[PDB]
Amino acid sequence: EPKFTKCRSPERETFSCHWTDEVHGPIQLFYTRRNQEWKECPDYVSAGENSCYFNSSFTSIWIPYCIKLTSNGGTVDEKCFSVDEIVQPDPPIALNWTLLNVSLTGIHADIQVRWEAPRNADIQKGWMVLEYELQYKEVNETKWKMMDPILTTSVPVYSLKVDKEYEVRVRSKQRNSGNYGEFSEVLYVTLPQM
Amino acid sequence: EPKFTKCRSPERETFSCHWTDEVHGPIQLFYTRRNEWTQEWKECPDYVSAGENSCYFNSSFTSIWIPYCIKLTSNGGTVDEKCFSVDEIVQPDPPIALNWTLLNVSLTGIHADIQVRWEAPRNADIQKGWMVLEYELQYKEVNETKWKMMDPILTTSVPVYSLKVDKEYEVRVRSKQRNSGNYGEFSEVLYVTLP
Amino acid sequence: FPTIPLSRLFDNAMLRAHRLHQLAFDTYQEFEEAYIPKEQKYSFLQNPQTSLCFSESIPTPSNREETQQKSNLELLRISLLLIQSWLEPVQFLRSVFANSLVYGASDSNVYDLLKDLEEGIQTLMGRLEDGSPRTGQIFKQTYSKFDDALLKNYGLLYCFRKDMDKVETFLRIVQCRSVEGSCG
Repeated sequence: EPKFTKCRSPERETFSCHWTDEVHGPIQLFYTRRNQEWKECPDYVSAGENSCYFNSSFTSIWIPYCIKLTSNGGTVDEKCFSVDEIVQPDPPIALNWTLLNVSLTGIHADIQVRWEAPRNADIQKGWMVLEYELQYKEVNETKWKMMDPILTTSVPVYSLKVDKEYEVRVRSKQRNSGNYGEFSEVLYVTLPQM
Repeated sequence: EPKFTKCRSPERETFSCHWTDEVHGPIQLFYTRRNEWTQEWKECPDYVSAGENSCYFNSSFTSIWIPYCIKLTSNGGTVDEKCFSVDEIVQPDPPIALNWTLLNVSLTGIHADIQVRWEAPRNADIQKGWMVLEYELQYKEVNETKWKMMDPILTTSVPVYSLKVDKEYEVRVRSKQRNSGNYGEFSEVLYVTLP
Repeated sequence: FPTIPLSRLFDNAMLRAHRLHQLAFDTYQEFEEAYIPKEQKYSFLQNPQTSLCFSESIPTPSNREETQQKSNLELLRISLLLIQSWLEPVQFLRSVFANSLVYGASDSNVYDLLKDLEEGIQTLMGRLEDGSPRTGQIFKQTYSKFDDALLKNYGLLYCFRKDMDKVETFLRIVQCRSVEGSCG
């Protein structure tokens, strides 16, 4: 049913909006950088099936935008936002881990998990300053244990039972603005009986 | 023959040039700025204040973004000339009040995580925007040769991870003006003994 | 509709000011230790042919004491005119930036940051109505103009490094006064 879903800016430089209208007439996107006159969607195709891609030239981080989705004249959904409000950065690339050591008891171990920034933050720098939230749980536990949001691409995980299989996933966010992106590919950490 | 060592602005407000004693003739310092210019040479305003073999321009003789030229004279002859600008010569003081806190202990009993914290140098006006400092923490175990260096911190508190309990470490930190080539001297060393 | 708060407004402008200054600094310093000896670094500063910057037509504070006696609309205006003054002259650093190992230094990239930071300061002049009688000097819009080649390029690059340091300082002074809890 012809409503908005998500406008998302992956780096703080571009963005797009999505909706639902995959049979459920012509839907159109309309925008205005608030400062009445609507411009219309610049590129209804680069993001695919039900999208509108606002590129570099069309995206300014100093003004609020508004958008109304017009299904054959009628406005169905409409929404205003600003670009830091819709920053939702790509998950981290290439997680791994290292075995620090095991106890005398042999019951527990200490690992360290590294990851690597999304490619589109490298490119940026001094614009897009990321913070990572690592969470982990046992392969058959239920609630994820979360860790404090760290700015580094490495955090140790302590007290893991040497023969219990584990899942580690980390997600990212811009330093105080926007909200979290999706999670990384989930690492499966398995500790050897040493 | 006397020679210049270093000139240095600590807080981007005052500065001082220092030289070596190598004739005793009288060694004197003469300066000029482009705020006339290279024919309006004036002697060091304050030979005592920054200690011996020094000249010290205070808050009222300093301007940044203006080129200064400096000349040293032994019994009137020149041994060194030197030109620079004060915004180019910032080399801030070391951070003060280095302290720490336990953050986490692994159930293996082998690794701890501490949080180190510190206050900025007392004369660096970070509070009203005339400076912005960047810190560099360094730690190593007191029986290790290589110092682990940290990737420049913008905040006065850092956590350092996977410290060993049964060892003792020493930490040492230095300030920098954001976007400049300096780093001051390190701070007083902090020995962290775990417990 | 949403207002973007002054807090974020200032915060993004300092990302830009700081990247512009970090770019001018690193690019200048690698050019210097490859092509300028101290012999020449001094000869340059010494002699006005190679010392004055076209940006100097704009009155700017020189020390802390003068800087803090300026208003928020004056510091933002001096800041705007210094950025507007580099919009065309960064073209002449194309040849120096193309051979720079500094990621990010390119006439097209640096012009983009100067153009974005320019919109920001204008956005900040529209929010910050903080008393200032709008008059004469500084409210005359003299964006500064610009009239061997190794020293030509070192002069442009010496003045970019500095004017970016001025823009970065001047925006931080007004963020520190406008947005409490920014600096402490």
